[PDB]
Order: sequence, then structure tokens, then C-alpha cells
Amino acid sequence: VIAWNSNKLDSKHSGNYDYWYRSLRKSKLKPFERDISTEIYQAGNKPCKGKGPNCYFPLQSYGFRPTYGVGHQPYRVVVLSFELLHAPATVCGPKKS
Amino acid sequence: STIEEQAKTFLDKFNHEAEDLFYQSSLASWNYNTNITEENVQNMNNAGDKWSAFLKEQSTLAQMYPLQEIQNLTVKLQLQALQQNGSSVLSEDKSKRLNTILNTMSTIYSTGKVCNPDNPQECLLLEPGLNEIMANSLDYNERLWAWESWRSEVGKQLRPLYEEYVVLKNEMARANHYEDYGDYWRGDYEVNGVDGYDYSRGQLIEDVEHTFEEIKPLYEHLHAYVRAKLMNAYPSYISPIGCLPAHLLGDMWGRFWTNLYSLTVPFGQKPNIDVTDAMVDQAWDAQRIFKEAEKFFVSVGLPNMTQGFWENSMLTDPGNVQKAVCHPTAWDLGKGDFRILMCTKVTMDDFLTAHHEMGHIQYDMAYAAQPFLLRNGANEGFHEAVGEIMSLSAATPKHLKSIGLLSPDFQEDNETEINFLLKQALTIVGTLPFTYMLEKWRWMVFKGEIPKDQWMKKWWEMKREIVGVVEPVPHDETYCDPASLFHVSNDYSFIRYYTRTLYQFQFQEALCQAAKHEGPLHKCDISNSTEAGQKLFNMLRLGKSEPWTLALENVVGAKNMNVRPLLNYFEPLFTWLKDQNKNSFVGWSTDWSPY
Repeated sequence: VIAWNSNKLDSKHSGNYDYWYRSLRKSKLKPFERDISTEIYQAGNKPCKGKGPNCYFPLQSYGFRPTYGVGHQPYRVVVLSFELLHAPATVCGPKKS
Repeated sequence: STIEEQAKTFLDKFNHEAEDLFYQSSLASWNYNTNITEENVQNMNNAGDKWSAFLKEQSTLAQMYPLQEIQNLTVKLQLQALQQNGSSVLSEDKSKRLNTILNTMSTIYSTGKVCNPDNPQECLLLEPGLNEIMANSLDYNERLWAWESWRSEVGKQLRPLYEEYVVLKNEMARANHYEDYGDYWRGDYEVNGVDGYDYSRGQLIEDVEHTFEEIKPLYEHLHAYVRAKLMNAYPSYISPIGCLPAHLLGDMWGRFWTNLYSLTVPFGQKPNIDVTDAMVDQAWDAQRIFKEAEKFFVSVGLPNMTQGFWENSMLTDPGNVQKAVCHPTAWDLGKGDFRILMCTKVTMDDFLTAHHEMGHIQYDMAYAAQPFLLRNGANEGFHEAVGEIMSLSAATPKHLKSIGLLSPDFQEDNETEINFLLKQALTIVGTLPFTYMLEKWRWMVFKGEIPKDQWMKKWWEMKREIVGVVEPVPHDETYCDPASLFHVSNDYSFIRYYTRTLYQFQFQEALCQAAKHEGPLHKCDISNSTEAGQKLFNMLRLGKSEPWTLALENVVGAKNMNVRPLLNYFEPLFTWLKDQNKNSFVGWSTDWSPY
């Protein structure tokens, strides 16, 4: 897992609402699964038909600002996933000559 | 999905936008205080209106969750805090009338002016002139004249609005499922649903009365000593057995008695311990003071200050380029953006104020782990208590010698200790009975025991019975004296000072038991002690997720408030007061000036 601070790159005045995160979902996500569904999360037995009681938007925006603390600064995270399937290894490290 | 899961989902969805709007409002307030401009004023007003509308909408929408089907205390407290509509539950006309009355009272209190009888055009204002006359003047005519003018300005021209304000507040309290406004203010002290930690509103009153009765001998001896000392400074004015006049108390309202230290000092032949001259000779600045305070707070085990704190706090007066207000207050913008606005200079008072502000910021960072609805101390007095105990720990001679302000060959005698104890008593203990009397009078007014025409009479009766202040000028029922108070005219509590004093004394008695210390209690220093630091941080991080009784017992080991720490602290001063009053009259007579 690779991560680094990007306060001077992703921050913007009056809040940088370009970044969002999912906080509500019907169930947990499987590893290596991607889902960009924007359906309103139904928190009750009543059918969901719009914004209101027991119907909240599952996506929330960060709003990065340069005056935030170290714990709230934007951090770009890159995770390297290696595959070891039964196939010739086309990817290798550098070799010194 | 049960009701608890839905409530948790609602809280998680609401807290994000709540913190966002709170940070926006805090940034607007910071821009207003650092630069007073029309654009900043408009932005702050818009942010406040948006925040009020958001709170009203959230309180209206939060009524769908019942409190009877909640088994989690952290969620139940947040639901109870959200269900309180506040002033937004009243109608439009009543809300507009209440706001108009509040604005009128604020303008009357702010525009308080004292003019001379010979020159009606020659007038003065409160802060530069009236405080200087009541604090640094020895004339019987000028002080009494200024006090009478200030008492005549705020009065009969405000009671017809104050009564309607009280009626509207009672209606608002009855609309929020409360008996009266007093029970609404005491709602934070009531705890229910906890095994062995329940607390009632009457129990608080009983404990306050018991603490007052236990302090009564010490306050009586202190008042007798102050009267005996002021009798020589004002001959034929201070009664030997009667009460003391209000204009000679050293305060506009008789709250603090610190101004009388120049005339009531027992050992004025030697200067008091002051590190101002040391900082002037060493040419220090506010940056060095804040660095020393940060090192002191880190040495006890607390985390260091954040980078944004040092990169955004205005710890130095910018001058004429910015219209900044030199008013030291704690600022918590949220999301790690902690700032401090203070025009710190090279003085011991500014040193203690900076230590108090840093203690407040450390507390804010401590309870920052709790959600936005719980980002607050266990009560309205924990912050000030922590700040005061930190200031007292920093003001110790050992810490001053360690930081390099005092010489290593410095010594301390009993006279300096007695002077320091007398100063602390005049600063803190001098306002306790006045606070108790004001709070009891306001509670009885809210209860309706004094309906129409016994306000001023019973007010002065209780004042002469508890505090012992005689009227220097005959008054009547129209002169509403309590209306001139800062906290009464602006709708602020007053018992919070007594609560924070009790909490400060209890914390001073508790934390000094773990840290190694020898000698009296006022010399206790918790520096370089990780045990006491961890014991305090275990309580500072609780926030409002737990009742104040459990948080207090986790520190002092007691399930209820206690006042014996104050007696153990002032015993060295109490013995000297008894020795001085052994040959003098004790007490005060309530019969004086038969007008």
C-alpha cells in the first residue's frame, strides 16, 4: 500500500467538493469489487421513492480545504495488487548491468 | 432494521454536514474578528442564518425517532439534543418580539454612559473611565456618583421589557417539555438511565446550599478582614458592624474583589512574585511564551500542537493593518483547525491567559474524538476548571525557576504565601456568595414565587443577608438592579462560575495526590508527571458521551461534588484570618442607613 500527502495538490478554497465517499450500503463489498451505484439507501421497511424519512443519500463529499488539520488533508492512496496466475511472468523488476 | 440502526444512520448522515456548516460559521466568525469589514459582517450574518435554519430543519426532522426504544446512551443523548427545537419552536411573532427585546437590552447595556451633572454634554463610557474610577480611585464622591449614574441608566426603562422576556422564556421552556426556564438551564445536570449515577435538579441546589453553608465561616472572616482594612482607608464611611457599601467594593457590581488588593495587602512592604520584569529583561515575546506552554503541556503526556495551529493562529497583534479585537477566547473551528486569537504581551497575566487558552485547546483536541453532537466537555465548567488548574500549575515557583524566569537562589516566605492566598480568595471566593444569591434570586423569579411587586425589596434583603452589601443610595421597585448584569441582560448563566470553581478545586485536590509533591497545596506542580497527565486525559477524552458524575468520580473518586478541597487549600489563610479577627468584630449587621 502506497500513500502520500497531497494537501498542496487536491485542496481548493471554499471546499473542494470534487471528491466523494460512500458511507451507506446494503451490504459490505467483496475484495477487488467496484460499485458506483447512486441509489438512495433504504434504511427502513417503507419503499424508497425520494429524499425524506428513512431515505438518505449514501454518497457524501469531503470538501478538502488547505486550513484543515493533518488528519483531514487529502491523501492519495495507491494499492499495488500482484497476480500469480498460471501464466508467464511478463512483469519483473529492474536488472542491473 | 431496528430503530437504533436507523438513528445511527441518521446521525452519521447528519454529522458530516453539521461539522461542515460549523466550520463555515467558525471561519466566518474568525474573519469577522480578525478584520471588521462590511463583507465579513455580511458573510458572518449569512453563515449564522444558514446555521440557524439548518438547526431548525434538523430539529424538525429528528422528531421521528422515539426515545423509549433506544438502549444506547451515546445515541440517546444525541437524539435528545436534536429533539430540542430551542427558540425555533415558538411562533414568528413571539420570536420576533423576543429578538427585538434582546437587541434592545443589548443596545441599552452597550450604550451605557455616565455624564456629569454640571456638563450634560461631557460623558464617559464604561471600560476606560468607570472601571478605572471603581478600581484606581480613592475619592468617595466620584466613585459613588459613577455607581449611582450607572445604576440609574439601566433600570425602570428596561423592566417592562425584561418581564416580557422572562415570560417568553418561560413559554419557550414550557414548549420544550420543561416546567420553567430554570429547569431548562438545569437540564444538563440531570442524569437518568445510569445505574448508580442519577442526578436531579433539586440535588444540585441542595449541594450548592451545603457548599455555601460550609464556606460561610471563611467568607465571613474574609469580609470582616476586608471591612477592618477598608475602615482605615475610608474614615466615617465604613461601618464597624454594618454592611459595606457597593461603590467601595472595587467593582461596578461587586463581583470581583481583586481591585481591593492594593489597599488590603498585609505585607505590601515587599513586591509580589511577578515574572514580568524577568521577561522584559530577557526580551521575550509571545512566541517564546507559547513555546514554553507547549513544552509544559507535552511534558505531562499530552500530544503536541498541530502544524495548522502554528500556521493559522494570530498570536501577535497585526497592528493598524487589520481591525483585530484583542479579546482572548478559545476558538475551535473543527476538523483539526484549532486557532487562538489573543494579543499576548510580556506580562504574567497574559502568560496565565495564554496557558488557559492552550488548556482549552488541549481539551477541545481531547474530546474531538466524539461526534459533533458530543464535542463538548462533561459540563459547562470543566473547560474553565482545566484552564485554571493548568494556570495554577504553571504559576508555581518551581516551574518558573525551571523555565529560567526566576533565579535558582530564589526563596519564598510565609508572607508571600499569605498574600497569594488572599489574592486568590479575593479573586475566586469573593464572587461565590454573590453568584449563589444571584442564581437563587433568578431561580425564584423563574418559579414565580415573587410575582409583581417584591423583586427589588427581597433582592436587597437577600443581598444584605448573604453578601452583606448596604445600599449607598435609596432605591425602589422600579430600579431593576439585576437587569444591569452582563449575564442577565444577555441571557447567560451565572452558576457556571461556581461549578467550574468547584471542579477546579476538586481537580487540584485529586491530581496532586499522584504527582510527587511536598508541602502546602498551592505549591503543587504536575509538570513532568505522566501519571497525572494520563489520569486527566482519561477524563478529558470522554466528552458528553458519559455523565459528568462518572467523569468526576474517575478523577476525584467521589460520586458527588465536595468543597473540603477549598477548605484544605485556604486553611493557611483561614488561620491567619482567625488570628487577625481574634481582636475584631465578626459578622455584619443588616440594619444600616435607615432610609
